[PDB]
Amino acid sequence: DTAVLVLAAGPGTRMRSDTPKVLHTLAGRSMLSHVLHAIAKLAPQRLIVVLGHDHQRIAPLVGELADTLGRTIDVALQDRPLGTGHAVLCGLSALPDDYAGNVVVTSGDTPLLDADTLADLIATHRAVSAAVTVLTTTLDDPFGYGRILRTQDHEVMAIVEQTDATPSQREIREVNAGVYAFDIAALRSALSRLSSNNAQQELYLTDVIAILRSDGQTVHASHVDDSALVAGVNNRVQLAELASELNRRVVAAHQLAGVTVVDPATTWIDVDVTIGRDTVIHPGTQLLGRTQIGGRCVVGPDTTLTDVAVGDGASVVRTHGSSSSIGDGAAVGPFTYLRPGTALGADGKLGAFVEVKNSTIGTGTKVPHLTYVGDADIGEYSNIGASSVFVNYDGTSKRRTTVGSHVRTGSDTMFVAPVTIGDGAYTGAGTVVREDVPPGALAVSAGPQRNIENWVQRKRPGSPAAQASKRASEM
Amino acid sequence: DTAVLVLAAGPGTRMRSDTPKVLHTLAGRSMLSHVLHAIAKLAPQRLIVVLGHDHQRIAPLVGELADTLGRTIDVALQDRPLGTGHAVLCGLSALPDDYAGNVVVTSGDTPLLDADTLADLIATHRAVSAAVTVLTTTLDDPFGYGRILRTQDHEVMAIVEQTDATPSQREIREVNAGVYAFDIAALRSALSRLSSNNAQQELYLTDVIAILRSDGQTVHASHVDDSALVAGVNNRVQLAELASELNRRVVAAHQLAGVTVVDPATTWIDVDVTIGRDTVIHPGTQLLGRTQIGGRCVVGPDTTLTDVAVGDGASVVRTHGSSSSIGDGAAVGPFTYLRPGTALGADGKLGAFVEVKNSTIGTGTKVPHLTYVGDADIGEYSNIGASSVFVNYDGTSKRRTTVGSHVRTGSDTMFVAPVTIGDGAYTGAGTVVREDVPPGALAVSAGPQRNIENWVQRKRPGSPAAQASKRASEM
Amino acid sequence: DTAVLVLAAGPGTRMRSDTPKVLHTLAGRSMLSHVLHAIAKLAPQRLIVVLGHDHQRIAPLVGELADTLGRTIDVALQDRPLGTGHAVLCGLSALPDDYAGNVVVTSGDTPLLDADTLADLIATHRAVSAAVTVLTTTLDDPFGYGRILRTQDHEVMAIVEQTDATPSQREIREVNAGVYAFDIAALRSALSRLSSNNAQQELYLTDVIAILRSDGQTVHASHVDDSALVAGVNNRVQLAELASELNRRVVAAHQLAGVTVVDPATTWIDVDVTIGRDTVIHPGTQLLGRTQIGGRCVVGPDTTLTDVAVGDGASVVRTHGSSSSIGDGAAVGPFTYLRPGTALGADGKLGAFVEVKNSTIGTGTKVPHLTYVGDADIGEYSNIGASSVFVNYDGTSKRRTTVGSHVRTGSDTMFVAPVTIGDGAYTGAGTVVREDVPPGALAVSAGPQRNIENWVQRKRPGSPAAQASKRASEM
Ligand SMILES: CC(=O)N[C@H]1[C@@H](OP(=O)(O)OP(=O)(O)OC[C@H]2O[C@@H](n3ccc(=O)[nH]c3=O)[C@H](O)[C@@H]2O)O[C@H](CO)[C@@H](O)[C@@H]1O
Ligand SMILES: CC(=O)N[C@H]1[C@@H](OP(=O)(O)OP(=O)(O)OC[C@H]2O[C@@H](n3ccc(=O)[nH]c3=O)[C@H](O)[C@@H]2O)O[C@H](CO)[C@@H](O)[C@@H]1O
Ligand SMILES: CC(=O)N[C@H]1[C@@H](OP(=O)(O)OP(=O)(O)OC[C@H]2O[C@@H](n3ccc(=O)[nH]c3=O)[C@H](O)[C@@H]2O)O[C@H](CO)[C@@H](O)[C@@H]1O
Ligand SMILES: [Co+2]
Ligand SMILES: [Co+2]
Ligand SMILES: [Co+2]
Ligand SMILES: [Co+2]
Ligand SMILES: [Mg+2]
Ligand SMILES: [Mg+2]
Ligand SMILES: [Mg+2]
Ligand SMILES: [Mg+2]
Repeated sequence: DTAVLVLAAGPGTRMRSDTPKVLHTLAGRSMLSHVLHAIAKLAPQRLIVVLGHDHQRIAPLVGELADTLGRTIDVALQDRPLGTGHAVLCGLSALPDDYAGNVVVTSGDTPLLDADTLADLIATHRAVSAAVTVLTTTLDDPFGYGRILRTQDHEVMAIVEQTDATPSQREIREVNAGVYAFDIAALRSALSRLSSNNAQQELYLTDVIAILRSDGQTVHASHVDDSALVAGVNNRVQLAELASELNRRVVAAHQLAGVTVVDPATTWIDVDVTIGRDTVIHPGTQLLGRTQIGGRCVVGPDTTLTDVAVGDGASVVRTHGSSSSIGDGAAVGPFTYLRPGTALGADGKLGAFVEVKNSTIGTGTKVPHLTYVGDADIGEYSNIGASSVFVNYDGTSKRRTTVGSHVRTGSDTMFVAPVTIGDGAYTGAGTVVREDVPPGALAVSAGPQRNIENWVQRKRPGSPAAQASKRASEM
Repeated sequence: DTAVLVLAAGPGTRMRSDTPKVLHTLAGRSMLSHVLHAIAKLAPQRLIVVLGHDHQRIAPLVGELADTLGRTIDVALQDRPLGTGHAVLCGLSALPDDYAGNVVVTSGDTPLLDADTLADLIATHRAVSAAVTVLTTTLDDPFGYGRILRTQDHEVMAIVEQTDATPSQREIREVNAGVYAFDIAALRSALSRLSSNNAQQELYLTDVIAILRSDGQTVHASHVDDSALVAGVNNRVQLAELASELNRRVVAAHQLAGVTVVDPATTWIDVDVTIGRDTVIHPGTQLLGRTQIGGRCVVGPDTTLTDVAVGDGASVVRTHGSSSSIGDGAAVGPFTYLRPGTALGADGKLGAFVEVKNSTIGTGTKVPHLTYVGDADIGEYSNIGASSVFVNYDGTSKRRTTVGSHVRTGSDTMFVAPVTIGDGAYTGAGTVVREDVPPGALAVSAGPQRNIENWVQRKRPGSPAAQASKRASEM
Repeated sequence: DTAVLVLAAGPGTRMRSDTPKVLHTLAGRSMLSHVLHAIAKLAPQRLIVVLGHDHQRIAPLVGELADTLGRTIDVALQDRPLGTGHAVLCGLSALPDDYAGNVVVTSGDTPLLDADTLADLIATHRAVSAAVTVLTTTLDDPFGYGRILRTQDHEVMAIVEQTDATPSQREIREVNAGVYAFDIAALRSALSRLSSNNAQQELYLTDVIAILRSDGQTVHASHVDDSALVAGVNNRVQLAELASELNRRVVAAHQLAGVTVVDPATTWIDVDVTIGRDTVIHPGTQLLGRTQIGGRCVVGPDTTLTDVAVGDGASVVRTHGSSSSIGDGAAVGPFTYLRPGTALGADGKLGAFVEVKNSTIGTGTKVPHLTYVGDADIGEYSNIGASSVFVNYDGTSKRRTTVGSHVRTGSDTMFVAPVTIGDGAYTGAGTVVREDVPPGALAVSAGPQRNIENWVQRKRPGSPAAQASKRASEM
């Protein structure tokens, strides 16, 4: 039986942010969401999140996550950030007085911590009958971590904080993860003995190690070799470092599953994204939120998609797109903008300098060039001519437009919504369509061409164009 | 006298691909092409590629490469992938029974192997009179490689595979490259003694080392310090790692030759690309296939060019382009798409939101804005006005259009192919050109402007525009 | 009292450039500017730059920097590049014969050298009463650096150049920074004893170490642990390596100050750029020259801005822009090009496939799609319809256009400069505006739509459009 406490009530001042630290994101989830997902998978009997100033801004997000993960998550409040040891005291207050399960503690700023690591911790703690088991790792750069102090026979004696450590203790590269398992009576007893006479004037959870050792209680350190899983994030430098590591792991998982990622270093993939076999992702690409890409696609370079579904065999190149679907075999890009509600059918095409918003575009239909399609429904196997605009907006209002199948509209056509263009209709180049066009009708509005002979000689006399028409006249 | 065998008949299952492993690419060539280029330069008397299931999909590519490299390359078939030792047996079958040259063996998945490394191997093998000389290297991460086992006086005893090695042998960081030279009689004798009682149930080439040592035959290991040259690719993670290393080497060669590459990490350059002195390449750029860039150019950021020739002093910025030429001093981008058959003359300009396909554009001509130029020939020193379209396609058909020199066409002109615009002609803004325009003529079609006074007060009563025309009326 | 000499008169042949080596840039400044900024902050009594062939191309840049930094900087000429020791001789020639201050020497190709490092050097030199104090560091790859030779009790004996060192001395990883402090009499005495019998046939400054040791003079080495601060740049590979390191440091400083930089590896920030709290920078972004970004902005991905000011809460996404201002809360991108002189007001919008040049755009005004705005002034809360062009240029000439506030212009409107559009006016879709439009007028020019019934059956008989109008006719 285990209760897990997540300490998320510190001020987060080193982030230098007006957004609460635990709400900063990597790979499409906040640090707090990563931590609560990992813990939820372990499925402890109790899950308590300690929150501080704000709490009004974080507790709702906690309750949404409890619903998503299908379990209750209690919030305990810590009124002032008196230190990690005091935050654990506040967390214990959400437990019955008589609670007898183990207590696991972790921080809200260790976002790569996983279920397996927690399960190993609990298993080790139970096996050695420890009063306290602390996860540790070894780092090239241990700055800012609590240093593990061992006796000559390698017994863990104490954890010393960066601010409290001597220059010589600072050289210690074995560090405290800040993930612990405790015997609850031993934890309560040690917490009642903390004092705050240290460099930060705080009540440090870390002092419990030395306090329990004082009592001749069993103190066990469990070394996590994969240091990233317990790396902490106190500032934005560490956040981006850990985001980069998580992203390499996500990309690698896709590569081992059959996805070619040309340049993992410049390919950002959020945790919920799925990608089919033999897709190729080119450099400079981000796949974000719940994007799903099918098999044998080509995506990128320089593509950003958030919540976009892409079928099999599609090409989505130099495209910026959100909340849209792209059908099997469709071709999007280069230089294409998809705004929410865009649905392009199979074997559709949206080409360069095209923007679509809130429009459905049927199977095999092509909008190849320099056009804006807004609030419109277009049928199958139609062709929209270059440099056209679906005019939704009359200065105050916005309306719908329907274009049928096998239509061929001429370049530079403006469709002033709402209008209906019937199946197989055409429009001339340069048409302003303000009324319905029957099936198989040709709609036109451009006036006839008139040539004004020798205009250039008269109105641009002695210009390079005048000399040129003169020169062409002679030869 | 030497025969080289390339083993390329394994299933490649760890790639999780429907494309044969040896056909996956880096820096513009398949792994197999890289390996056969390296070997061809060494110029052995015989070159035999062992192929498996598929072979129908790979052998043609081999024959194309034989023609390109100007030499014969024999294919030997291995019907089932019974292991590397069996693949060598199959390869030997393409040699005469009485063959007496050395036999060199390498894999199709070691794509950075170079001619010099092979020549050193053969030279070392001949010098020590070895029965077998095996290339080895030392790696931080030796996962998946055969481990080199040495006696106490550092004699090579055996190679143990990742799957067959003990936890303690797995700690060995000296690894088998899988590149060997053999005395042929000794190779044939050892291969006849292989058995498949191991963790993979395969006939391992690697066992020949221990078998030859058994016979008191000379076994020599030659350590390659530059580990990348013998790194292998069994999955897409390793493929992208080795692609990134190869790319750093290609970029570095350009930098040492006089090319500024601002960010090598985000600048991908294929092996056949050439780049002139004092060109600057900005981040996020890929130069692919047979692209050639001249001297003093500026390329990028965010440019992708495949088979594009760019002259000296040109700027090609945020451009996506293929099978096109860009003249000396020309300016392309930002946000410009070049499709195949685009030829832009010296001091030409193709600006933002411009797409060109299959068009020739003469010296000094500018197409600066929001325009599509398809299937058209344009002369010298002409100016195409913003937001124009060369309409090639009439719904069923596509035709040509010719525009002369020193022409100035007005914004929003549509050129309905085929039409000819003579030298020094002009078009008005908003013209639809459906007929020829003589030299120095002005072609027009837009109707006259009419102002409807107080329309906004009548039809948008109490709108912010109505209040504003009211307010401007008073003051 | 101290005089600093910067040696910048070598040929720079390893750069393979027609641009003088010390003029190559990183993070928005030349190597020479970085070095003179660092030295200027230290504020020595004398600052002398030794220049060579060229000097005509570099000395003006030196004088501009002297004015900027508010101090004199003397140029000494070295006619031929006879070596670093000869360049110091030439530099001393700009000092009085009787000069008694310390002499500090550094190269023009050590561009991360900082004021603190120089101040520590001078402080150490004075403390130990050294004749010569040389800065050293230790490197994994010491190729091309002078190697530090020490006796058995760790006394510095000599510096040996890469070209002159034995294979075994080349293994030495402690290297000469080429930054020194000297007692001036001891320096002059040692320089008069240099000879050029070495591998480069040059007069090496580095020999002064052994010469002074000969005289039993005090020689002190001061180890700089942060090796980047004294890394040198002899070729473009080293230049990009040091640019990447400097850039990581600049980015890190922003992150610690409150800026989220999602991907430091692909975010290039020049030294003079400022960025406000809680701004987020997305991958693939360069912020260059004197760009200033306010707080809570979103910038990128794939954005390049040079000398662009962006207010607070603005979004500037996939934008390529220079010498422009973007107001508070404004939205720019994706796929937007800003040319110099663009000023967008607060809560303005410039959307996809929009280019602006030399135009002012007032508070709350939107230019959302496919439009070019050149040489124009637009008022507040106006809306420019999609696919429009401000036509500045009549084939020979360019003029102004003024658009008032609360105007709503129709899609596909061409504004033939110069024209004035009054407050609250409208234009129809497809209008060519060649004359002034009063406040609250509606300007139009497009002809009426005509539908030609059954045109497709007659002129595209048996086409998929004809069959479709037939099929829609029946059902
Ligand atoms: C004294 C202590 O515990 N130090 C550990 C803490 O350091 P570190 O300095 O990182 O501690 P933080 O300030 O980040 O606090 C840890 C967590 O506790 C929460 N919090 C903090 C103070 C408070 O009064 N209330 C509260 O709830 C924070 O929100 C954070 O999630 O984590 C590091 C691992 O990442 C360990 O190496 C350190 O040994
Ligand atoms: C048993 C063996 O040789 N192991 C070596 C092989 O491991 P590794 O596990 O990489 O071996 P692969 O499966 O990649 O086989 C090597 C090559 O032989 C070909 N192939 C394989 C099986 C077959 O029946 N037919 C065939 O032609 C494959 O196509 C590939 O090109 O290369 C590594 C270096 O990269 C070495 O460290 C290993 O010691
Ligand atoms: C002989 C010498 O000094 N070697 C040092 C020099 O090597 P390194 O080979 O880098 O020397 P450079 O050729 O780069 O010369 C150093 C500087 O002196 C200037 N210059 C050079 C030659 C000349 O005749 N006139 C002149 O003014 C160059 O412009 C450059 O700024 O710097 C390295 C650190 O970066 C040190 O490890 C080397 O020990
Ligand atoms: Co922390
Ligand atoms: Co392999
Ligand atoms: Co028009
Ligand atoms: Co140098
Ligand atoms: Mg704190
Ligand atoms: Mg296998
Ligand atoms: Mg138009
Ligand atoms: Mg030199």
